[PDB]
Amino acid sequence: MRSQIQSFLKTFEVRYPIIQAPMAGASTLELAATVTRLGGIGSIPMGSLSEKCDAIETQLENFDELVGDSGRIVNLNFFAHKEPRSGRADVNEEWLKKYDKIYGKAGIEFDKKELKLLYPSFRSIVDPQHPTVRLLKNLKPKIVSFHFGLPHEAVIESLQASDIKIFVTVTNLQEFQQAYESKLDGVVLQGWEAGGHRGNFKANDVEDGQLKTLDLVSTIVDYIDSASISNPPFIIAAGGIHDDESIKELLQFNIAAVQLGTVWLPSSQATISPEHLKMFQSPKSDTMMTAAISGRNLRTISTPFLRDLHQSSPLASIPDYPLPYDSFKSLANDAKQSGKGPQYSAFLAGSNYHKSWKDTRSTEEIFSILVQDL
Ligand SMILES: Cc1cc2nc3c(=O)[nH]c(=O)nc-3n(C[C@H](O)[C@H](O)[C@H](O)COP(=O)(O)O)c2cc1C
Repeated sequence: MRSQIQSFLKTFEVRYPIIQAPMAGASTLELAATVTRLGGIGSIPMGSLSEKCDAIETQLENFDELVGDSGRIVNLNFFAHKEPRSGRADVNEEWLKKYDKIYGKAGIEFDKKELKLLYPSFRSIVDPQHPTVRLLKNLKPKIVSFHFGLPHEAVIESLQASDIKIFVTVTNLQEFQQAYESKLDGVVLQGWEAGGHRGNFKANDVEDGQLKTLDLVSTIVDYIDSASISNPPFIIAAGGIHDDESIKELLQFNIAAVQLGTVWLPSSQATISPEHLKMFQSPKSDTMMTAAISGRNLRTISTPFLRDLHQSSPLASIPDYPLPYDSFKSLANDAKQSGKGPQYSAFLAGSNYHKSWKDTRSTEEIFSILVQDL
């Protein structure tokens, strides 16, 4: 296929084919505004905000104040997973007992009586008249992206009628075809290497092919060429992309742009713990993919506690996402407070985090290093 770079730059009014990945709990408004100012596209993780439309608007307005204008060259990102299933009282209760014991072994008092739901899914917005949909249509960000699946097509179509470009993470060719059939404007091809949660549509799918970002891009682009598909969405690659070499290799597939998460995590505009940062500076451990933290497969740097949590948790025993994240977050908090701290924390990062420290904490320097040849 022909290179999509120029079309992407013109459509989004940007200089460089670079998207800073939305990262719940790690990216900030400041990081996003800075990357948009530098000439890429900043992103705001709003996955928890589907029924909090005031927060959507406030955050966007604070971003506009940081950028200096209301151009809204931004990606607003939401979660569209399946909601946790009813009928799971047995599994859920056993998971609480599990955590009771974890607290006991940590020597932390345990109070928790139920796994609470941290946030709903955008998939539960079935009505195009819902206030969140009306709001996004009014706000007109350049992009609204979805992770974990798609909301109903009536909702997609309504957002598109306001000029917003809609993106979805895909992890395999069948997911790409789903996105094509639903007339998405963009797909983010997420490799197995990617840090944070994997955006496969079936949670923890046992048959996931685990394609590396290069392999996924090659598969998708070959399908487009071979089958003669004439109007493909923008193709964005994400997962393990850490330097100008990595970028160029993927751009040679004639895709639109790259989306990078982990490389920003050392910036002083990101919010990671001193222990997480130390891991970038002196990498000792590999990463691993686990569903035992949140209920859905995510990639983190490996630690003794996270390996324990992972191996102790047969898939059939893990409550649906995001129910285990409530137990995990409450532990990490309770640990932090009662003065144990980060042995119990997560360290989200992709499998090239060990090549991602560039001896700077400056977003601008990191950005310059990435875009040198563009
Ligand atoms: C700390 C962290 C948090 C993340 N949170 C989200 C999120 O809130 N929404 C989302 O769509 N993707 C999220 N992701 C995934 C990124 O969109 C992207 O797929 C990933 O960063 C790409 O791989 P890389 O980290 O190796 O660059 C997150 C990734 C990381 C590392």
